[PDB]
Amino acid sequence: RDITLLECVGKGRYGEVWRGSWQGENVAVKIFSSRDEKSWFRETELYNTVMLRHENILGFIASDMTSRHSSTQLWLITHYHEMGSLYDYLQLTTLDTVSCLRIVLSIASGLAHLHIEIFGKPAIAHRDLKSKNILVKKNGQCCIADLGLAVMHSQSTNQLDVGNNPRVGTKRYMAPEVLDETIQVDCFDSYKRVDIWAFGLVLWEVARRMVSNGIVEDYKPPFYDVVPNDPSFEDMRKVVCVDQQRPNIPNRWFSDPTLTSLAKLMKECWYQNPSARLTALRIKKTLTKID
Amino acid sequence: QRTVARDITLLECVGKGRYGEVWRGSWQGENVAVKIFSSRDEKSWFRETELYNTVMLRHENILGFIASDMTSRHSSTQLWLITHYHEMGSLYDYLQLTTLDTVSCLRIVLSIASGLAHLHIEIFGGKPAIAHRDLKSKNILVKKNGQCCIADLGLAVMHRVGTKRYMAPEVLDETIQVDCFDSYKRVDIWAFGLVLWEVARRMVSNGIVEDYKPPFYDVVPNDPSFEDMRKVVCVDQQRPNIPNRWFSDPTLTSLAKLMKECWYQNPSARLTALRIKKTLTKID
Ligand SMILES: COc1cc(-c2cncc(-c3ccc(C4CCN(C)CC4)cc3)c2C)cc(OC)c1OC
Ligand SMILES: COc1cc(-c2cncc(-c3ccc(C4CCN(C)CC4)cc3)c2C)cc(OC)c1OC
Ligand SMILES: COc1cc(-c2cncc(-c3ccc(C4CCN(C)CC4)cc3)c2C)cc(OC)c1OC
Ligand SMILES: COc1cc(-c2cncc(-c3ccc(C4CCN(C)CC4)cc3)c2C)cc(OC)c1OC
Repeated sequence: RDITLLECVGKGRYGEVWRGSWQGENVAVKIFSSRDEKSWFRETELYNTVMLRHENILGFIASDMTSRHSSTQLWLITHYHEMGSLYDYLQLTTLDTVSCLRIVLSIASGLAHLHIEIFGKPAIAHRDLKSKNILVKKNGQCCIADLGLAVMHSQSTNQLDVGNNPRVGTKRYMAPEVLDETIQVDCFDSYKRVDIWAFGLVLWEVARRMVSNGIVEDYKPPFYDVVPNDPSFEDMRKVVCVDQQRPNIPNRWFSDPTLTSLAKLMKECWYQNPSARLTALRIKKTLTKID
Repeated sequence: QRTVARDITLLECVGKGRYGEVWRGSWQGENVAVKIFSSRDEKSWFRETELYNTVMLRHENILGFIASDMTSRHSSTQLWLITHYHEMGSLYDYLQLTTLDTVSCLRIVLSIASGLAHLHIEIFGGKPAIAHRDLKSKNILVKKNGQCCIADLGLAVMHRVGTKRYMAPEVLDETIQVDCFDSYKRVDIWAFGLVLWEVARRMVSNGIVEDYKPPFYDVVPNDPSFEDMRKVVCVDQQRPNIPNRWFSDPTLTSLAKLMKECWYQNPSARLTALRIKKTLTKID
């Protein structure tokens, strides 16, 4: 059960993540901020589900809440992915067709796994999908991380579990209905459609790094060109809801059949009408067909 | 950077039920109690963990929290709750063999009242108000200093069903106002009154003591049904017998009055935990 904390690989308002050693193997140890205690508990409820386990979902090892006197620590222990997040990976590396499709199909596979109920594992909507919440594995596939905001639904019992977490999604990735706060809060389909919007943005971030005809774009986050650094909720609402902005499709993509197919797919994630957006299953099937 | 010693040696099993098991364990020399939950009772681990993630209760008469642990296994999730270890065991265990004097009886019941009032009271700045919902002598531990602490917040409510033998009449007749937090406090007070009866029987006066018996031992079977309890408590309106010998002893006379005021059919007539404490501080 003993763990050695070896180096900090991330620190923010969320808390910190450490590379640690456990029985000679690297593990990731997240120490939550007290400010985010409700994410720790939610992530623990989600990882209680044995049938959540999947090659494209960050592997769970343990969760602990420890306390003496008035001090509490909140720990999550997972698999460790040395290559880091997709956000990290894309900064420095360009992609060929095979690697670009492998990445985006693996994320689609993880998301369809979350969204589809197993009769068990409830249907799950993530609510904070972004490139920092995706890890790159040594086999070139990715896995989805951070289930602290997740919503669960059971079709068998008609039960929607939205949890108790005042945390909201990463502002840059928020869907129009999240930014204008018109999202139907008691509708499970609404949360799936928020994930699809964010998936489209991650598809765009990845596709920019795929080389075609000797051309590639630099890594940029969604809406880099239209909002201030460290954008506020209102900054995002302006560009997405008032200005109706969507990420620009570089014209060089239209010379490449793969990037042309991906541009089509990301536009079907970005409809202002949530019910028009593709399902995660349809995205997975479309990416399985694209060459 | 730092070693995080998580190894707990499980040394002996001190409890096995439908809930799972409790073990005496060791962490880094320190004695701990480890409750390993059955799959049947996972929601009790989640509720106690959610409560402690909301408010880190620290009180001499509340079983001391150390850790909640979830570990992924091949094909299951393992759920452990780690607490302080009280080697003298539960009040239920303790009363079977031990008799009490006036000072030890009062110290036991005032320590319980103290833990219960701590749960019940909202503190601003603090803690939400908490009702226990399964108070009984098996959920109270005896400490070496003669005070008790309250255990098991798996059914707690902040502002599984309770043990049937200890259910208040409004729970048995399903009239409890479930939207009203004070209703849950009044259910705990009923159960406290039954625990006070269990303890008072074991207090010696004029060379006499009663044998340990659970509440309603004379009118319901072992593992009484909901119906068995409803008929006794709601339809016939029976209450535990106060033996004549108590009325020769000023302490037991005062405790009989106190437990009567926990057992009113009308929940709003019952004493509060704070008023029980004050009454107990004025006895002897
Ligand atoms: C979970 O339980 C037990 C834990 C420990 C334990 C082990 N290492 C470190 C600590 C610790 C050090 C420092 C801080 C604080 C102090 C300053 N503050 C402003 C912020 C940080 C908190 C915690 C503890 C408490 C020991 C125990 O028993 C001896 C425990 O009980 C079984
Ligand atoms: C998103 O969320 C969670 C992630 C992880 C996690 C797991 N493997 C590896 C990592 C990682 C390692 C290394 C880097 C490098 C990248 C580039 N380099 C310049 C700096 C550092 C980045 C990331 C992480 C962060 C664990 C979590 O919990 C334990 C997470 O929370 C659920
Ligand atoms: C994850 O799991 C378990 C962990 C432990 C445990 C073991 N050593 C040290 C610790 C510790 C406490 C507190 C800090 C502080 C230091 C100061 N800083 C400002 C904040 C952090 C660091 C380390 C813990 C919590 C025990 C366990 O069992 C008794 C665990 O398993 C349930
Ligand atoms: C009620 O609930 C919980 C209780 C405890 C707990 C804590 N200290 C000591 C005990 C204990 C030790 C020893 C004996 C007996 C063994 C044989 N003989 C009769 C002598 C004595 C009984 C009891 C327990 C059971 C821990 C819990 O969680 C970790 C509990 O759940 C919240």
